[PDB]
Amino acid sequence: ENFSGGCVAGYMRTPDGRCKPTFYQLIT
Repeated sequence: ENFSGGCVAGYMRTPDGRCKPTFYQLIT
């Protein structure tokens, strides 16, 4: 909702409220 990125730089947010790294988002 809050478009600050998601979590960390390179970290998106999951529907759990936790963070996921977008590294495998670019490779997969």
